[PDB]
Amino acid sequence: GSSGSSGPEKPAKTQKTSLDEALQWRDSLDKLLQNNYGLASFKSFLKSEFSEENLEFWIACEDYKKIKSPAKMAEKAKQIYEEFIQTEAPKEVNIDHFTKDITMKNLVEPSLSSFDMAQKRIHALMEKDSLPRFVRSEFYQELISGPSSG
Repeated sequence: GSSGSSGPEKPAKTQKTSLDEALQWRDSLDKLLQNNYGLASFKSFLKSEFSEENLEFWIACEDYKKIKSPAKMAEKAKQIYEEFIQTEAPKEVNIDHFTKDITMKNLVEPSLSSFDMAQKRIHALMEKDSLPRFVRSEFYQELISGPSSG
C-alpha cells in the first residue's frame, strides 16, 4: 500500500500563421475566421469598430450547427434571433429586411441550415467590409510584416 496523488499538467506550443497564409485571408474571409490567429485578431478589430456583432452571429451559427438536441436545435434558434434577428436588438447584425425575414420563416422547422442565409449574409459582409478593412489596419501589418520577413 502506497498513498498517491495525481496532478495537472502544462499545455504546449506550435506554429501560428505564415506569410503565404495571412494573404489567403484576403481571398476568402473564412480562411481568416477558421485560423485561430487570424480570428482572435479579427475579433478585436471589430470590437473597436463597434462591429463585433457581425462576427458574433457567425460564431453562434456554427455553435448551433453542432446541436443534435431536438429541443436546443429549435429553442436555441429563437435565442440567436431574439438577440440579433430581434427588433432593435443589442447586437442586431447588418441584414436587410430581405435576409432578416428569411431567418424568421426558417424559425418554424429549423434544424441545421436554419440560419443558412443569415449566416452567409453576414459572412459576406465581414469579408467585403471588415476583412478588407482589417488588412489595412495594423493588426494585419503585424501578421504579414511582423517580426518575420515577407
